Amino acid sequence: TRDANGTWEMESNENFEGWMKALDIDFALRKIAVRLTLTLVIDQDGDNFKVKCTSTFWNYDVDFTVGVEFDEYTKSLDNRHVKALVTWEGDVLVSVQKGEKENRGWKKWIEGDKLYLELTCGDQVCRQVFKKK
Ligand SMILES: *C/C=C/c1ccc2c(c1)C(C)(C)c1cc(N(CC)CC)ccc1-2
Repeated sequence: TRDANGTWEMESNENFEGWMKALDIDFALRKIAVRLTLTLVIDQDGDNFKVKCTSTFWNYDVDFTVGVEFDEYTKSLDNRHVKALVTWEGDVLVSVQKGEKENRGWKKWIEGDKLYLELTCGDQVCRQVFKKK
């Protein structure tokens, strides 16, 4: 339940639009984002993670070390400066992004070959499920 390595293909994605709207993403761009196939590629070695989300028009790449706060600029998303921190809460991988938005971050539950991802911003939660390819 703690190994997130691999290429992860989307199976479900609920309230993607509400989460993007909470981040203030342009309405026009949200309507395209909702159509795009998203692939999550994770390289995990000890505390070190390299995460890459890919689609036809936008990528989102982040590298981090568990337990080490990092300055982050969401240049390809909402373009904000946040102080990010990723930690283990049991077998749940938890990101908090401190900044303008409240309740901002994500949580990842790895259950064998399924990855459950909950992205939060403000009062919005988007729930995604991926399957390991
Ligand atoms: C463990 C997963 C964390 C994480 C961080 C950022 C993003 C994601 C996952 C994705 C794959 C859900 C994602 C998608 C997008 N785009 C839509 C607006 C497509 C590139 C941005 C950021 C993240």
